[PDB]
Amino acid sequence: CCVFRDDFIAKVLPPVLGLEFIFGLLGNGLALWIFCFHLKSWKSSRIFLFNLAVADFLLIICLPFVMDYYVRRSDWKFGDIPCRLVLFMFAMNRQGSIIFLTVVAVDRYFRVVHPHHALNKISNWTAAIISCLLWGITVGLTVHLLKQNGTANVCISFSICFRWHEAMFLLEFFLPLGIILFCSARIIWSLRQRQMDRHAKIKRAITFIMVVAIVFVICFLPSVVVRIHIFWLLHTSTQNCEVYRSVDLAFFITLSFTYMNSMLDPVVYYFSSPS
Amino acid sequence: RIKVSKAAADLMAYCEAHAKEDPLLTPVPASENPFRE
Amino acid sequence: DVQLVESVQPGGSRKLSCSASGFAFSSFGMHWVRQAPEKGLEWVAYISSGSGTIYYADTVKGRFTISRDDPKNTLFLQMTSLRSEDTAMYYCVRSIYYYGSSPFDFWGQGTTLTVSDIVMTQISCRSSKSLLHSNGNTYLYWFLQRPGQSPQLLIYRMSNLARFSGSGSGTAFTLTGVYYCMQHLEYPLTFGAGTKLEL
Amino acid sequence: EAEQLKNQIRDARKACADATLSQITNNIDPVGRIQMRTRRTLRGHLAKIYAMHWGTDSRLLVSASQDGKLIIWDSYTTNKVHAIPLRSSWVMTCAYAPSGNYVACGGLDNICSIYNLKTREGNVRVSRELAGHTGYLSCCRFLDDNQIVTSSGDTTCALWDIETGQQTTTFTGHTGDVMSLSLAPDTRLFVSGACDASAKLWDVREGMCRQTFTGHESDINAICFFPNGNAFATGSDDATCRLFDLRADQELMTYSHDNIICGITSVSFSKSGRLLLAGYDDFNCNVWDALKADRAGVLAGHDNRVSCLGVTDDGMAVATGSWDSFLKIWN
Amino acid sequence: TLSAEDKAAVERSKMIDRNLREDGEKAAREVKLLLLGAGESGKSTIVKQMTGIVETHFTFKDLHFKMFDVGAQRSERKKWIHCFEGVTAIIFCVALSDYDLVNRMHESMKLFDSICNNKWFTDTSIILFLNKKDLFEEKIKKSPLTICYPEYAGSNTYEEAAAYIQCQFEDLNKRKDTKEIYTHFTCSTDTKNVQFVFDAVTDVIIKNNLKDC
Repeated sequence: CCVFRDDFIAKVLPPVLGLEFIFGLLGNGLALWIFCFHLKSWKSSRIFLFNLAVADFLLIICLPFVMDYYVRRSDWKFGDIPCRLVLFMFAMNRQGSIIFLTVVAVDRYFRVVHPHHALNKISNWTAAIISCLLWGITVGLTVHLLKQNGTANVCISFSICFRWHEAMFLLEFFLPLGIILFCSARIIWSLRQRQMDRHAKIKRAITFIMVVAIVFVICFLPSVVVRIHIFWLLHTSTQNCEVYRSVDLAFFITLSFTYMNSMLDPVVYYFSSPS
Repeated sequence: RIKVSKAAADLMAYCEAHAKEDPLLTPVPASENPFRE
Repeated sequence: DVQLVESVQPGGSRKLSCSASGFAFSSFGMHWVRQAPEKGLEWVAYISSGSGTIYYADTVKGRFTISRDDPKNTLFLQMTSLRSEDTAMYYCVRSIYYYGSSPFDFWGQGTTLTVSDIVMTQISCRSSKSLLHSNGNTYLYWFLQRPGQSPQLLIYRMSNLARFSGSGSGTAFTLTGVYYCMQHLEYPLTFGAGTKLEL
Repeated sequence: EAEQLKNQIRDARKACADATLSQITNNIDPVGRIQMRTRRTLRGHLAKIYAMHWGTDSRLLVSASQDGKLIIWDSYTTNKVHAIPLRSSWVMTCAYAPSGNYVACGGLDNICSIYNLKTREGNVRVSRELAGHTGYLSCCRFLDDNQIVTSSGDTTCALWDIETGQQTTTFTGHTGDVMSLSLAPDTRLFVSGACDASAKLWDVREGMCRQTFTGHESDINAICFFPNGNAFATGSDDATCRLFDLRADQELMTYSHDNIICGITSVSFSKSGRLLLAGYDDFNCNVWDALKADRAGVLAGHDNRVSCLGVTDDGMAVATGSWDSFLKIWN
Repeated sequence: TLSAEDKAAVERSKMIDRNLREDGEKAAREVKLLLLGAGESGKSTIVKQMTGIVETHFTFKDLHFKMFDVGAQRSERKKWIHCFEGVTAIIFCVALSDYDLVNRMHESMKLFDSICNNKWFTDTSIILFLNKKDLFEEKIKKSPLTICYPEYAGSNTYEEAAAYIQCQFEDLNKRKDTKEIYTHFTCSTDTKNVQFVFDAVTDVIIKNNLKDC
């Protein structure tokens, strides 16, 4: 209930957001083109990675209103079901990206560490089943989180002025990072303890598994940092808005990271993963 | 040793003798096609 | 050699067990036929191979339960809440279904016990609905029950022999002991009246 | 000796030949373009398919695959009548008895197992086991419910009595391994194609090589009889298919195109004999005019090499099997 | 729209389909090994560790193996090799005694070149044993290896000779980018060969798994 209303950087933030959106609209589209125009086969890992981009694109699908937003901005800004659905689309894509970035690393871990385990050579059918179940899990969460008339101002009036609530976000942020880190560490250590590190394919695999963790942490740390910062400051201590104003600015800053990661998704996975 | 020309003549004669009982040549209507579906 | 061995105050319950040996019991569909003491035979129950589809005669629907013990090669026919109109002799009948197969080819020795819906009137026997499917198959089975033991299948589809002969057409079938003719289009089977040949 | 004779044979062959069948059939109109469709698509195998044989009733067929499984299909509804588990996973031939009660398959075990379909217990059982060939079995064909003929890799062909299991007659003379053989419609004679680029004709009763045919330059993989019974066609592995006349003891003509390099794996005729279906390693089967040597069409649609090919007895449908573990009924 | 018999037949066909689908999935979880040799090279010892085609079973470390011996087939190889382009690895044996025996080494490496450079076996690793190690030591202590290798016979010692034959034998490989040659000298049978086979198969499985992803 202390909307900053300052545009010292808030004016240049939509430029950065739009630049990231435009960059991410391409690249992933070319990757999807390559997948449908070529490749074929449709292996389990290919099916799992195809779920990612299904998220990537969905994001851009928001363009209509976004284009109307190019028109919109302070101007237009109906503040309606469009404003309600755009945030839902953002949350859905973020949840799907995290879940699938975790599942890809887990898949590689079971590819390497336990080569003969039954979790490999999984039938497409089962892979598709797990994919739709994961999509359902993500959308449930989206709704749970979700749990606007006055244009973008009231749409953005949610800012700050949450007991037991930040705990859910903290739990949702930590576990995937730990899973990815442990999986990568075990993969690297086991592959080193095989006298096979002299090859190039396994080196490419190690580089890919490191890059996945790197992009995940660099993208998703700032949101958790901001959340723990606000939780700590509210736990310590009715509205010293100057303290909260910096918190809102930091939140606006980290929205960028998420989107831009959603955007960098192309060069690291679809390039480094295939040996 | 039989004459090749005759023998070929008999061959065509046999081939064009039946000439309709295999739907491979003439596309049979789907009404009586077992694999219609 | 192939064979089947099977072995009440009104309102009670009883369990009927059919024992099979000498053949692949897991690959056969098991039926259950009740032979009336003086009123012919009637279809009762049938359990598809693999314990899949199950069908009951509408007279004994619900109150009767059937099951198979595949590892033990037994067929269980549990009867609950029996009535006066239940005293009869029961038959254990096997069947296998595939292209060119011979359903109802063997029958059990029979065990006695004491306490839609087409007409199949009755050598030639008629019918109410023409049993000629669009696939060119005409489903009709000819059964002979010589006096002394279980019936056996004689002719199926009135063309295939299990000196006997059979023929006919839709709603008009003929064959050229007590003779029974059977229908198999719809799930509820219906037995023939039964024509007695003597002298 | 040898030579002077050979000469005499060749000289007689050229003296008895004045022109081939093309000249004669200049004025014969072409059959035109042929359109066919995969009216069905059987599936269920999990490895390469090496053989298939149509049933007598032109509704059932049996396929053999490396996954030690024998499957019998009802082509009309794509059902599965039986699924026989093979003793040896290596099989490269199959056969359907004319009576429809027995099936036969071979393989690398040099044993031609014979199975019974009609059993009291309702399960397929090994009726009899046949042994005596020192090489891998290649092809087998049913003469009746008691006689069987097999060709193996030890350059020998034998006729067996399945009631006893002993070599009733043995055919010898081929200097190379025998790939395939076809029996005449009257069940009197048969021709086998070996690796010596030659074909030999034999009599079922007396059992000695009635004639010999040459002309191919590489291994002959497929061979089949004309419906008339006085001619046969062979397909080598060097993109060359030739037609031979049994009575004339001379090659009539050849079917070749400059755009095909792969070999031929299966060859069969039509009911009237006007069409000559031919398998290939180009993943597609090409159909040739028997009197025009013109490709009237191709039955493309397979993702791997086409191994086996067959036509129904009534001349109504064509079935092909490929290494992609798929059977397609063409019409 | 279907009579009772057709429905029952459809149900039976569905059963049969499920039974295959289970049997095939179970059979897919095992390793198939092809065995080859120049004749009396020592394959008897390898099969001792634990008609036509000969097939053997043995389970190690909760893994079901499968070994085929085709040495009894006298027919042309090209007619039936192609039916083996699904094996996980190819085991090749050779004895270190044919250098002064007539010469058979030359035939051994000829067969090795033919098998390794064949078009069908382009993505299949080859495991290559060296039978009769102690024999070979006695033979080189008796006579040098100049007979088989006149060019650079080398110093008559275990270290030089053992390495020398290796390099030549794996020199015949040409698809060095794709195929790999795993080599090992036959020990006193102290339950070590199976361990090496298991390690090689695990490495091949790892590479195959990473290939598709």
